[PDB]
Amino acid sequence: TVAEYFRDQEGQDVLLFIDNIFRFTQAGSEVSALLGRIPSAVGYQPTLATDMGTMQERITTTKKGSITSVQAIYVPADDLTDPAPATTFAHLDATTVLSRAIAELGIYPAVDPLDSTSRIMDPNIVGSEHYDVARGVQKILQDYKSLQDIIAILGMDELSEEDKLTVSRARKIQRFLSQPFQVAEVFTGHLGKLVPLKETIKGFQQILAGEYDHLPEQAFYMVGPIEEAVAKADKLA
Amino acid sequence: ATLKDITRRLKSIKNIQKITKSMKMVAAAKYARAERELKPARVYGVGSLALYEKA
Repeated sequence: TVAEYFRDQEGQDVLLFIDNIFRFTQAGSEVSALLGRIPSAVGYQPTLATDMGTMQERITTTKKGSITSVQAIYVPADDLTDPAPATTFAHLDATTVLSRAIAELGIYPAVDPLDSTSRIMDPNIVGSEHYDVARGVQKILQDYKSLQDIIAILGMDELSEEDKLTVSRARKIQRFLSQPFQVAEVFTGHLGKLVPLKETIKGFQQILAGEYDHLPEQAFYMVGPIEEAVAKADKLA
Repeated sequence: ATLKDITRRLKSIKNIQKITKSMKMVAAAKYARAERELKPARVYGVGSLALYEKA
């Protein structure tokens, strides 16, 4: 209700942080029983969809401003078939699925890359340089997963070699996404390094170009733009 | 375990099953090739030592 004021009235491009809608929904669900109502499967509140719907639809970009909605969604057991997230997606425009695995892979940004998506992306919209780089990236990495399966047989420095190159690249790529945090001296120690966009697209595009195919692999970890990663290799040796 | 876990497992096992199986024929083929290769060869190596023997 407040934000709608600003949006329409104050025009504002609202950034709306919600942490977490999940708790709302959950709150709804909690009551559901006690509202006498049936809850739902997965415990929910039967009305969940509208609850959401009305809400999600409550907010938008009119031609009376925009509420840009940064909505934290706790995802229990990161289980997303977990009806709530399952629904959520419809109301999402860009889905950011943060991957605990990746987090575990030490990465910060710890994201789930392939599931942090926007159905939106396009070689038009984002330009193909963007798009394509991404599709290539998305591709290779998923394929790399296929390769993990190989590696399980074949080992830390033994495979089929082109494929090895790409593996290694994937290993760089991974690292290249890793990015410091100014806030988090506590998580990073580092201080944030921001990458202005082109430098990113290029960043990977270049990696894709394999221009560092002789550069160290984790000379990509916790960086800002790609140069600095190159720089970083030197800093080692 | 929860079905996932099972699958997860399974997933791989199946994979394995393939992979190994794959590797099985792949190997078998190689192997087969090698098998072929043995005929003159057989002789050839057998031959190779074939005399520090008599003499």
